[PDB]
Amino acid sequence: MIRLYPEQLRAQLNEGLRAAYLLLGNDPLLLQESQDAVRQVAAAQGFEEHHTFSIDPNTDWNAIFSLCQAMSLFASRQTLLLLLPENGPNAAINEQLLTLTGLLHDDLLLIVRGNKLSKAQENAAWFTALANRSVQVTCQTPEQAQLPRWVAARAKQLNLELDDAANQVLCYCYEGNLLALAQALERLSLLWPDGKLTLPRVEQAVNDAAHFTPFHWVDALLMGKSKRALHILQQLRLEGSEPVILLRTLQRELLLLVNLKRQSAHTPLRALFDKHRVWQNRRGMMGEALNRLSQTQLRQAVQLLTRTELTLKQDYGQSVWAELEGLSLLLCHKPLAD
Amino acid sequence: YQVLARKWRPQTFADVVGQEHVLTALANGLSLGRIHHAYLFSGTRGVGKTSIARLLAKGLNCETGITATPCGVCDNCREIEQGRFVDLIEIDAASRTKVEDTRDLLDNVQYAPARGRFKVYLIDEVHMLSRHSFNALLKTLEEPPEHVKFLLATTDPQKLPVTILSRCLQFHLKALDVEQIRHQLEHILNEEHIAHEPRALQLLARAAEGSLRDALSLTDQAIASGDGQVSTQAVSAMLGTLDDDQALSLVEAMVEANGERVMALINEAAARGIEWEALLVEMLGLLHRIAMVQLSPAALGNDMAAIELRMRELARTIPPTDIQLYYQTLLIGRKELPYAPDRRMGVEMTLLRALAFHPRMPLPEP
Amino acid sequence: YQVLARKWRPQTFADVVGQEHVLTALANGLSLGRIHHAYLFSGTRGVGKTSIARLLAKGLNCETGITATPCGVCDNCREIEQGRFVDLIEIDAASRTKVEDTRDLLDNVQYAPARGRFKVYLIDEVHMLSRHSFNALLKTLEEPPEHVKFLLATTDPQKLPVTILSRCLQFHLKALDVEQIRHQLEHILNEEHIAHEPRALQLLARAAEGSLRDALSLTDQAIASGDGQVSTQAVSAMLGTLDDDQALSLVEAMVEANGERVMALINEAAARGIEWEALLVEMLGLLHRIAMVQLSPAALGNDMAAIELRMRELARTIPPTDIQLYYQTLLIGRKELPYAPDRRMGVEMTLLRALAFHPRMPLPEP
Amino acid sequence: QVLARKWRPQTFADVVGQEHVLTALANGLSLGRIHHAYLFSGTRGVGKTSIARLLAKGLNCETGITATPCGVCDNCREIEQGRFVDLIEIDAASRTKVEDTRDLLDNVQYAPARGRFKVYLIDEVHMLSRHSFNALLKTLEEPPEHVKFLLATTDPQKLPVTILSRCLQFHLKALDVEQIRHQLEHILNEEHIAHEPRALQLLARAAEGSLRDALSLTDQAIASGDGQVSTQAVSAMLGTLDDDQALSLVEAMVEANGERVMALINEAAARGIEWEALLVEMLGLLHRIAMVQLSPAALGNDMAAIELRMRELARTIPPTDIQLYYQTLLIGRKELPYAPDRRMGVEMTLLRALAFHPRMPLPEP
Amino acid sequence: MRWYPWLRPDFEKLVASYQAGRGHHALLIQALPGMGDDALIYALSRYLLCQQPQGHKSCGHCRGCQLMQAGTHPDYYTLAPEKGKNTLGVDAVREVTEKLNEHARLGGAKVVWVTDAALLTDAAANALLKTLEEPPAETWFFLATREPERLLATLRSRCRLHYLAPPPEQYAVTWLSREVTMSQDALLAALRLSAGSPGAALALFQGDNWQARETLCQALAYSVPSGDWYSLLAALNHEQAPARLHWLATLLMDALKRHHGAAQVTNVDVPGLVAELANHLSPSRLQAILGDVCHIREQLMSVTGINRELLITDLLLRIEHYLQPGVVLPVPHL
Ligand SMILES: [Zn+2]
Ligand SMILES: [Zn+2]
Ligand SMILES: [Zn+2]
Ligand SMILES: [Zn+2]
Repeated sequence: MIRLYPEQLRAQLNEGLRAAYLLLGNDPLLLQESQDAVRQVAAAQGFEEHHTFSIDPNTDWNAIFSLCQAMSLFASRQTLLLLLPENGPNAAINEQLLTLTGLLHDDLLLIVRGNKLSKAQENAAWFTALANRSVQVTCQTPEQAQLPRWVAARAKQLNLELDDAANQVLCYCYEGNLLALAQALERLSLLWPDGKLTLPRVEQAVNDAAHFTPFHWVDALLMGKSKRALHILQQLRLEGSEPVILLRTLQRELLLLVNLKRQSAHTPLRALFDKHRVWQNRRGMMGEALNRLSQTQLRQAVQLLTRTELTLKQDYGQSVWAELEGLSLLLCHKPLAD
Repeated sequence: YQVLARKWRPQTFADVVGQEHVLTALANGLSLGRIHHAYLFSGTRGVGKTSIARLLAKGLNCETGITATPCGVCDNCREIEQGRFVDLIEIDAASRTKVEDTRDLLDNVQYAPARGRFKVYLIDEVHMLSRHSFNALLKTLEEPPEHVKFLLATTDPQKLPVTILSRCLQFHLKALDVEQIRHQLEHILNEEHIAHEPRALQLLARAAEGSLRDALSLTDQAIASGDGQVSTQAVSAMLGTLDDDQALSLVEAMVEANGERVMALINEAAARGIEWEALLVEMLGLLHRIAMVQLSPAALGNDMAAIELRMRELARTIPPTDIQLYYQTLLIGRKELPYAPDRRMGVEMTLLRALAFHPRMPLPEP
Repeated sequence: YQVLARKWRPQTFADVVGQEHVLTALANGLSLGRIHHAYLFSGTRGVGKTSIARLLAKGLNCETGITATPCGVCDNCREIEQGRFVDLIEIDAASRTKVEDTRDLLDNVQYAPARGRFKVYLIDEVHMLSRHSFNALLKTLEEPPEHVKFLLATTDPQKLPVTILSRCLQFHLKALDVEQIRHQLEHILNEEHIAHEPRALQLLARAAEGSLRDALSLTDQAIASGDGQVSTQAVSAMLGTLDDDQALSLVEAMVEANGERVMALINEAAARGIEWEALLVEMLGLLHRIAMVQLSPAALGNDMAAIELRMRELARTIPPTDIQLYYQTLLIGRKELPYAPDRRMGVEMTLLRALAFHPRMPLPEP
Repeated sequence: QVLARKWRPQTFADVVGQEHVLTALANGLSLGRIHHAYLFSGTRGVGKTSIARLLAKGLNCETGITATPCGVCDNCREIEQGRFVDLIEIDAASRTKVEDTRDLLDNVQYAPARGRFKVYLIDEVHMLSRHSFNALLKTLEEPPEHVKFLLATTDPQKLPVTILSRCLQFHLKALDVEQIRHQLEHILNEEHIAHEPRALQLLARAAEGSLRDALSLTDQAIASGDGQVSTQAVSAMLGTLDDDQALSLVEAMVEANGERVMALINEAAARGIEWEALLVEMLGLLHRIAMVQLSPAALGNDMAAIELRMRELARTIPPTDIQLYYQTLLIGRKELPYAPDRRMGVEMTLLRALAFHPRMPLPEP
Repeated sequence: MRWYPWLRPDFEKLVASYQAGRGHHALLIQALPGMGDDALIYALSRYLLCQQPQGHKSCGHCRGCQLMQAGTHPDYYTLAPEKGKNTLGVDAVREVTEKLNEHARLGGAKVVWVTDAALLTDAAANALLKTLEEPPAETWFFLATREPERLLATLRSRCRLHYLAPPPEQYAVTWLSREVTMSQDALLAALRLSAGSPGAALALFQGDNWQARETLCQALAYSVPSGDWYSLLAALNHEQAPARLHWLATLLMDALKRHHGAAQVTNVDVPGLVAELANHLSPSRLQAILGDVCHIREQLMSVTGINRELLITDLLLRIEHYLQPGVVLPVPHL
């Protein structure tokens, strides 16, 4: 099982198409491109039929057998894409996969795709079966250190001279959405046919484009000055963002602060962030928030969010935006009992 | 014979309002022969999604050549503008009644154009295509003929799968700044010699939410109702207004105690056809903010600017106890409102209550 | 043989009252020939939505040509004003037993107009159309024939999907002002040479809420029951609402705090069959006017003169603070009314409270 | 004889509570002013069709067109019986009409067999099938002299403005409770039938503003119970506790007895009481009390049974407070269906009046 | 559809009138859910639809009894509401009215039954009345409704209302001990949490509900003394939120009642809880919470789709602020 990176696929694919390709990871773009690279090479062969079957801990053995019948009675080159569960294969799945793994041959290309499997899930009969015939492509969102490196690599093949500071700017905006960083690089190439992506140039176009994530509102709303949050909030009605989708972005981060501020003397801030699995730089910012929002402020902010949540669902059109403005104001200034 | 919205349809990249970095990108690509197989345009309904796509299709097909500056005269340009060009095939997944649906139209994709360099498929709200045909578009993008271009556009980009987003160059169109639209309305009317009051254009700019297309149709309606002119009154006949609103000058008048003014304001407001409860919301939403500027001066907002001095004066010259007192009096008066014998009456009496239970200068009795 | 509601049924665009800007709008288009395939008329019931829709179809099919000034004599004009016209299909989406529901009548749409130029479709409240016949309207609106035009009406524009709103030229018909209907009623009565008392007209002007149709209908009843005169004593009685003296004494009874007198006025009042809700309302407004007069002694209305001496007395003798309490007590009492065990009782209890919580003297105990 | 049929008013003189609407028809008939069509509105139950008849009765009569129709002439007898040639009756709610509105409205322009007018009484006009509907408008703007239209409808709003403008429409209001109570009495007195006070109350309140039903209930009380309109019979059909429960609950509540208030609520619950009905009684009691505190003659008719107890509360509990209890309970009635269970709703309330009790339950560690 | 024991005393006098002639042609039975309302109607009709009755019950052989055991019969008419909708139609009624206007196919008595009369269309009510006024000789009717007040006064006057009262607790518990083995203390709690309905009580256990309820009292027992009410979030935040909130309410009530020295308590299951609760919470504090729990439970049931999580988190945190010294708790509105 040649373990390899998304970049390494096209070269391997040239030597020879293998039995199975497992695409394990979390990156939407990476998974898709690798998937497209396999198929583009297959359809070139004679792989007309293509199939996809999603495995759940809920799927019947009768569905597995029914599928087997479908694949086994078809006479020519075909492809099959197994979509692994969100959590990963459970005790039962390992068997259903194993049953499928015994449905292979040269004219039935298997492609499995899901996130990264745990060292445990990797001992599993099904996995070890393909371990000599197949290829594994690690599609994982490039970590904080290599996100810039990936942007530099992707940009260089687009024949782009992407400056380091600029590269970072692009990275701090769209952090993690590789599909965005690629589009952005391609758009940025139309803007400056020149090729020379300097910081000034890139900076101007990034700020000018003005796409703000509803998170930038919250990220700002974290005890950061209201001016910019009010700005972003009134600049978030210009990207066509529904109110409802905003309230559930604020709620998620707000209730999270509630639980954390509640756990002072329960466990030092450090380990708690790990425990909640969102601390991904947001830590210093999350704690900066925790440090100036009183146990009580946090509460009041929860009532408002609630009224709004109902006001938006009881008259079903009462101009919640107003309240969102009022809400963003409570997370920065000390309130009263009125 | 001419309606402003129709008459000002942009005929070139050169004259579309404010989406610079979208236009440059497209215009440079159009000059360097760099054109991708498919482009996705996103943005709230209103901005010129479809409209920019036209000028780009118009750019790719102008008989002069492939250009960022199509002449609006050749037949290709004229037809594309009227939206009756052989090759600018336009679908709208939004309706349920198309003659031959997308699947059928997409079938002939590999058929070379009958006229002009490219066969351009312009599909509005792609995220609305039925799965039956969506997949037809998916297959075409994997291997698209060099003579075809897809100019897709959507209101909800999120709803699309990566499969498609990875095969288009997205371009988001920011909605327009109110002071951006107003400047453009001011200009169109002038070139049209159509009378107008500065407040009027603002009441329109606000109305059209971020989009010119809309501002224009709103102004076209305004004209027909103001019969020739664009006056604040005809414009306030359809679009609810803010200058006539004593919402802050009523509170000032309130805490200043001169009922004379307080009622004069209310009658004035009445003559304009206000939604009485909204006015009590504006007052309750103002008193609350003045309550906030007294604990932290960083409480002054994105458009608090005109007001600024007026609010800042209250924040220091009015006791917080008294502010609470007035906030409560208007709060109660809001609840009592729908039960009053008449909505105006509620407001009038609610203020008369603030006026009767005022800290300084309350009513006299012999 | 004529009841004002029919004798004054608007024949011309000039005859309609106060909604200038929607009349002007339709005037332009009927002159310039700028006809939209769909016209949406919104606003409360009682406002001339259907009424103004007729005068449009009266100028669309008129033999004199597409006019904003139809001739009331041509066969087309007469038949339109009488509800019956070959092409004017009036569908009420609120009815449960139509011959053939909207889906059937819309099936014909593509067909030709037998007498008039246009095949008009007046539909009252389309947001209540069956989901089945609603789609039929959609399909016909996206691509409507040159001969067919729609005239949609609604009480709640929000229950209509954005897919429809965007396809019509919307028009909001506001409810008329009180003294705009009053002034109208006085004029009409003055031209018919029929006697009247001004405080009777205000009651009739309030009675109908911004619905001139209803104001007239209301004025015809008043005539029939007051035998030729529109007198407060004939009117006050239809509504079951007290004469401003009956109501005024109650208010005085309450303020002097003599209970027997109050219950006596309530009993004596029950005898002439009141509308208990009303007895509260008139008292509230009466209290409201007294509050105003303590601010600006010029506040009293013109027909109030009969009770002017009493209204004025309370005004200077009763503390505004107290007057605010009485108004609150009585309002809150109105909130309660539907939950009270009996309407007449809610009103008695609301009053016995004012008595028990009287500011200058109250009900005592050991 | 049943008092539902036997008391159908025969003149406007004996109709109940529609005062103006008859002052306009009595004057209309008297002077000679009769319009092309009359549109009667109001909920089902009210005299709509009944007052409709009385109109035709005052029109066709042999003694002339008077507001006072003779009750003996050959026309009247046939009108009231509901079998007249010229008074054609069409119910738009029925699916099995012989010759539907369209055919009965076909003969419109034809002469009246017996009488001055060929009156048309249509009940529930807004329910009419479309092709006949316009037929009226051919006639309404140009109707013959001999024809008259009497229209009735539970809902005017479903009638196109084409018709609502051509007619002189009258709205018939509901009747206050006492207004019905008073009429029932009068009928039972003149009819020599045994009756109690609380019965007539329970009977009136049960008929919601309709004298029509009021009597039909009074008739089933006469059949179900003894040939006596007794409290026992009346609350046997309707389902009132017929017990001093509402009062004792009030008495406990006001002493801050809790234990007994919660006790009573439980026993009450065991007999399947209608919780809202209980609260209503309490409110009514709380009200009379306050009336008694204002003018001591307020204790009424069958309430003589309580007199002592009622008055004792009047003299011992602060009116200021009496209002407080009333208020707190009223509120309770609104939130009653908000409560997880109707009983817990009632407990929520009464415990509430116990706490917000001057000199009552206090808090502790 | 199972014949319970408490249905007997009532069933006795109801046949005792159909044998001596005193039978009322229209019967409205009011009863709580799972009180055997179901079985009483059916059991009564089998007595009247017998060709050769044996005294108090049927024979089992005769045409009636057989076509009865076969369900399908020419004299039994089930008036269930229109399949799909939550109401009944004016149509169904009319078609059964005229269905009875013709001679009984088996030559005897004809019977009619309604699922719930409080669910019919207003027009459907009147359409039914005229027939009870013109009773086709020897026919029988059976109305049935949980709430007889929300029924038209003119209609409930024609029928004879009969109260199907919950049987004495001692009997209901013993009957219950058989259907499920649980502590009697629990058994009584279920009973009381069903207004005495043994059927509903029984059903309280049949899911894993009771266990779900035990989870709630454990969470509550932690929070009450600790103050951390926000710990209930896990116990309450669930699709069954409303049924759970109601549970939490009954406990609140009880503590409130104890402050007034009220003998009766719904949650006999855990007296130790209601005690501590009442100890740490003033009768006012309790009132306050009772309401928010109450109004919040309702927004969950009524409003189409609020955040179960947010709302509750808000209820919870809010409860804790009422508990803090100096805070001015709420008062009902309107
Ligand atoms: Zn050109
Ligand atoms: Zn004409
Ligand atoms: Zn006679
Ligand atoms: Zn048998």
